[PDB]
Amino acid sequence: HHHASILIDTSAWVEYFRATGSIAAVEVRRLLSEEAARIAMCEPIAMEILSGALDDNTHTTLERLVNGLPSLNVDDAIDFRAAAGIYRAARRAGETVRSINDCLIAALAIRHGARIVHRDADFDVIARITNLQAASFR
Amino acid sequence: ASILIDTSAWVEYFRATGSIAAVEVRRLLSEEAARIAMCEPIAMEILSGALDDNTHTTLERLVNGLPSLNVDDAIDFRAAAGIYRAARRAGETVRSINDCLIAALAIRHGARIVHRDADFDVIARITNLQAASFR
Amino acid sequence: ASILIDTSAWVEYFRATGSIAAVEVRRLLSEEAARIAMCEPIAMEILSGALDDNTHTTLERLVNGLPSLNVDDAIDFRAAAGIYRAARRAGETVRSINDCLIAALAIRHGARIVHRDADFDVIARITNLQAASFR
Amino acid sequence: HHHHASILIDTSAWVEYFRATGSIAAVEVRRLLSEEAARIAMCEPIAMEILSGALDDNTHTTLERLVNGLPSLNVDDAIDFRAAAGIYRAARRAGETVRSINDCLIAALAIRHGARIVHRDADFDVIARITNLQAASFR
Amino acid sequence: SRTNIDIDDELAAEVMRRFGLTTKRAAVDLALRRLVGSPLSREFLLGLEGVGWEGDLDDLRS
Amino acid sequence: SRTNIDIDDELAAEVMRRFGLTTKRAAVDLALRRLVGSPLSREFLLGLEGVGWEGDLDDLRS
Amino acid sequence: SRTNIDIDDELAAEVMRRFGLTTKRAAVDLALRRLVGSPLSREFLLGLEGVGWEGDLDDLRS
Amino acid sequence: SRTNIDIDDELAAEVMRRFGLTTKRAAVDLALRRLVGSPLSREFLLGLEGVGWEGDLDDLRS
Repeated sequence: HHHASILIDTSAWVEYFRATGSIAAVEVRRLLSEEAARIAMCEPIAMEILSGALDDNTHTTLERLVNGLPSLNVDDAIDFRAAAGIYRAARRAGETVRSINDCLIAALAIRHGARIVHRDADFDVIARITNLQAASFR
Repeated sequence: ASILIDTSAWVEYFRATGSIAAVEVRRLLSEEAARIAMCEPIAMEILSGALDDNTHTTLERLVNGLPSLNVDDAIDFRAAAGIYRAARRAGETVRSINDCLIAALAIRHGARIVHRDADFDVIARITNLQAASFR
Repeated sequence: ASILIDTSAWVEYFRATGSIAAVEVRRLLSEEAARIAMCEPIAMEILSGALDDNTHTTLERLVNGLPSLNVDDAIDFRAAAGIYRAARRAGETVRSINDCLIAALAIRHGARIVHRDADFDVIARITNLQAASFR
Repeated sequence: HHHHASILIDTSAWVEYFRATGSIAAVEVRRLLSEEAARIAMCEPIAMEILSGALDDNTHTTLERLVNGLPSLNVDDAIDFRAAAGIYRAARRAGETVRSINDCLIAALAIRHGARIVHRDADFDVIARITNLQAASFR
Repeated sequence: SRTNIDIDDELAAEVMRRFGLTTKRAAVDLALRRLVGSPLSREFLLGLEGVGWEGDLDDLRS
Repeated sequence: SRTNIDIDDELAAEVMRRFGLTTKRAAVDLALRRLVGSPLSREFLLGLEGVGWEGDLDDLRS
Repeated sequence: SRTNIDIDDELAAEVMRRFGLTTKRAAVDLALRRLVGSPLSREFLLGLEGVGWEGDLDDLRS
Repeated sequence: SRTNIDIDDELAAEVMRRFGLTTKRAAVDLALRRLVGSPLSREFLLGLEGVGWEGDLDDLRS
């Protein structure tokens, strides 16, 4: 009887990090304040987050965050093929997908029963052609 | 020691371009087929560009018939991130973060990479990645 | 003891027919998920009828995420043949030789099969197949 | 290094031979057995079909000798079932008709092993139009 | 098997809260089992009902 | 935190096989971290707003 | 017949592992039979013409 | 390494004839290598040259 995890995408995360004050940042703040227990991380997102951490102290801080959150695993018996499938479907629909790692993220989310909070059109595309639960804050 | 052929080289072979990379892939297939390995990130790339149904089935056979070097969820993404950061520090660029992932997995497995992508040239300069460029 | 769900039951579930078979599949998914297994002959059937791209991807995910009961090349086809012959000698009709293959697989693994296909009813009379009909 | 161009005779041709129909398929089978015996291969799906249709138990026994004697091209379930599925779906997408999904399996295994198929079943004609299956029809 | 190991009280309590378990031992058991259990979530599995299947099983069989 | 509980030995070893762990402390720790994470206080999480992220997400994606 | 022969240890071992065989002899026989099967004389092969096959391939296929 | 084993003479002979080898040792080694070699045949692997690929690796990698 446990509720659906909420996977916050890198796109929304970055806003929060930068204190842009955009709806995405505000939404992330809300999530952190009111629904912290439901927030999940995955390793592709983690990789993205750490890769854009230039300052070493900041990087350290972000590592704490990424190791502190519950993780939705990548299972390479399943998720890469599923992402490929997603990508091809998108292509056949005449849609554009800027990052194949967004297809991976969506694949893992679908597998885990998690919903995604984001501000990247890729997830909009993917929710059109899969049963991904995605909420855009752009 | 496994030989992990990168998507960059594979595509050359698939399109019969005649480049040195295609010829090296051919050689590998001819002489060292039992040593050739695949990984799921490469697989994903290969199948994502196989939009023709026949091409797709054929390359799926290839991916399913090669031994797989696993992605370790616990560490490999972290490793890739580390690699990326190191590249930046070294005043170089990496076009694809999944090349960092692939290189991480190769380093973990003790596999060598055959490629034609500058990313692997960069990564061999900041790790002990065994990479051979055919660009 | 592994539970193999036959293609016949699966299809009911996928189409949300509300038949007893679909509901039993649902129940299995809810309460006994850890015991559910797949085999490659069933997998082939399932994917062959998944014509929509999304449907094929998601059923591919299903097939890749369930534990697999192997086909033993040396034995299973022979077993299936034997089963078929026995059925014919009993004056029974078998609609699909691949049902005999699947049942052979099941018998070898000690797996029970949940189905809505008369073929498995036929086969459980002439073998030790553990079959549960929800027709 | 050591090439071998295996010939997989399909059940459809085999049956002609067994029945001595005198059809071009039967004659071709005969030719193969006389002149190219060292190249002939069997696979387990074909074997299953062959045994399944043997009604007389003596004949069945004889057939078992054949299918157990010929070199076998294996079914590898890490590969071949998915490949068959792929073949079948492609055929469907093409508006083509495939009578038997085990023909797709057989073709998949032939493609994997580098074997050519001798047959008289339109399924293999279809499959060679969508894959690089080497198939020769004798109807 | 009875074992005395340091388990953070608060993580176990969180586990208990999320899965409706009454003991830390049960919680730990559940956490271990999820680690080596099915990769397909209940949610995904139940979401497959009504996904559709447009082929014809008669063609594959009968 | 020193806690006396029954932990399925087989399960802990099974996890040790699957994840290449050489403990039980390792298996339990992982099991728990995966499922509920590590203690991340509310102030920590709120304090991350404005921590900065100088990378380019367009480089990582497109 | 018995013969003294140099067999690559590693390959043999691998074979033994994969197929659960407990002798080198068994491994070697399996490998040879994979290559060429078991002896079928020309006479036997030609003798099969007209042996009969009273089944229906349409039943088995469609 | 060297060992004394029974090898079916006829089978060995057959292998030698079919693969044009001169010695039992060679025959046995080839059989063992094929047994543990790739499930993908040389023919299939070389047939992939020019199969085609419709993607754009620049889009996948930026």
